[PDB]
Amino acid sequence: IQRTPKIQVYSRHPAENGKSNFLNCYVSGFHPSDIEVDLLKNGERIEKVEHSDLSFSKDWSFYLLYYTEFTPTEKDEYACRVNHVTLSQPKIVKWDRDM
Amino acid sequence: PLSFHVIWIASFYNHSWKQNLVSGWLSDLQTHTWDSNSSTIVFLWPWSRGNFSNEEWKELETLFRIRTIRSFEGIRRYAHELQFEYPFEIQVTGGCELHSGKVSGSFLQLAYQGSDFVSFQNNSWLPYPVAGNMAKHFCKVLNQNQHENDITHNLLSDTCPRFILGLLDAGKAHLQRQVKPEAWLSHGPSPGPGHLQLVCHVSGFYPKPVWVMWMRGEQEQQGTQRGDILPSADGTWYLRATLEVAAGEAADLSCRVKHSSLEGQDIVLYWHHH
Ligand SMILES: CCCCCCCCCCCCC/C=C/[C@@H](O)[C@H](CO[C@@H]1O[C@H](CO)[C@H](O)[C@H](OS(=O)(=O)O)[C@H]1O)NC(=O)CCCCCCCCCCCCCCCCC
Ligand SMILES: *[C@@H]1O[C@H](CO)[C@@H](O[C@@H]2O[C@H](CO)[C@@H](O)[C@H](O)[C@H]2NC(C)=O)[C@H](O)[C@H]1NC(C)=O
Ligand SMILES: *[C@@H]1O[C@H](CO)[C@@H](O[C@@H]2O[C@H](CO)[C@@H](O)[C@H](O)[C@H]2NC(C)=O)[C@H](O)[C@H]1NC(C)=O
Ligand SMILES: *[C@H]1O[C@H](CO[C@@H]2O[C@@H](C)[C@@H](O)[C@@H](O)[C@@H]2O)[C@@H](O)[C@H](O)[C@H]1NC(C)=O
Repeated sequence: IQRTPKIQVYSRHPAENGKSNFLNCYVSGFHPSDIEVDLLKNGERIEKVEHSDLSFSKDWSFYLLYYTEFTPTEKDEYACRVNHVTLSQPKIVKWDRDM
Repeated sequence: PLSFHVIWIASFYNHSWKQNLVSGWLSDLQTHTWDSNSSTIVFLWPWSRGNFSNEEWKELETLFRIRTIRSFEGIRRYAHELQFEYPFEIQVTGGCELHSGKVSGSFLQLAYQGSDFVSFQNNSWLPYPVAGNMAKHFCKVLNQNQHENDITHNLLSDTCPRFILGLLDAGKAHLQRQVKPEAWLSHGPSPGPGHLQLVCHVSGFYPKPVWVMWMRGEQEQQGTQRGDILPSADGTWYLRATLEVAAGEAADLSCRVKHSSLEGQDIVLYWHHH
């Protein structure tokens, strides 16, 4: 079987312009394990991004947490970009503090 | 439902391309990795050693040293007759469970291409009925070595029970800790003309059990929708609880959070429309 990834983006703390936070992208429910995940700042790849060791759920589907420190600003846009074989184009989910 | 399990993720992409990962997990929490470069078990926490001696760990390192390579190599060589087609993936999870402070069961299951394929039960490998003939063939090959199946059985029914009890005891201060959440309110995507979505974020709690509801005074708002409990890098959890409402009925709404760590003082936040 093949399973398409679910992608969820969130901050660790309430957004506050100019104060340091953590941006998270949780990618779950996918198969096979091969996946490309990037955090973006203004559409552009963020360089030092950490991730958990690959694991899988009881249904055999895989999951990963990607995260980095970041400082929310009025102007700056943050997002998670995912490519997987189940997707025809890379999926981008934006961080929005009020959505 | 407290369990410990070792996972194997083996990916076979090409003729000459492949990856093999082994790790240990106390439910959601990683406690171990296998380091193939150094051929050793990496303890992620000081208490990951459980109550096992250095000598028992060496022996277990040898077992994983030999078994990881023989299993990887074995699947690559049997792939042709088993009709495993590139690219493919094999997953294994093995371990034991606890119900009410007593080891309730041990398990060992293998998946091919994300689906149940074979399992080890009662000292032999058994095919998953819908996996078809290739699963029966795979078990025919795995059941040809009683010696090796007895080692496997000893590890599931003697080593693992002993280990998990020792691991939960040694890790007791980490696993019995209480961390208080913080919460905040925001808007969510609008359901349509004249309506809003209200969102209560609950972040940084441990352990996992939590209660969150939108309220009008003492009246629980049954339209409250809980999202998935999502992890953070520091080991705590995050949850969103949403509520859809007509614009004119957003007044007097609040979010109430109850957690084990709060010592009876619930977090209460009020939605401000002024
Ligand atoms: C990082 C982890 C540290 C955790 C420490 C805590 C210890 C607590 C005990 C946890 C038990 C975990 C579950 C154990 C499952 C075992 O069945 C299982 C052993 O299966 C292997 O099957 C092979 C044949 O199919 C061979 O018989 C091999 O033996 S050998 O002589 O050829 O090397 C045999 O090892 N695993 C372990 O013992 C732990 C190491 C696991 C490494 C990944 C392999 C998982 C098994 C996959 C199935 C085997 C595919 C074989 C292909 C055909 C080859 C003929
Ligand atoms: C697990 O395997 C055991 C061992 O072969 C089975 O127990 C034997 O069953 C036969 C026939 O029912 C009895 O005559 C023997 O006395 C049993 N052996 C022992 C050691 O008691 C058992 O049936 C299997 N269980 C399952 C559910 O798979
Ligand atoms: C680690 O702890 C386990 C769990 O207590 C120990 O195993 C128990 O030992 C008692 C008496 O010493 C036995 O009567 C129980 O039957 C054991 N329970 C289980 C689940 O096997 C174990 O001895 C400790 N050390 C090691 C090396 O495992
Ligand atoms: C086999 O594949 C190799 C690795 O490919 C890259 O990584 C894997 C995990 C996939 O994500 C794949 O899409 C990537 O391109 C290649 O380097 C190699 O050329 C391939 N060789 C053969 C035999 O086709």
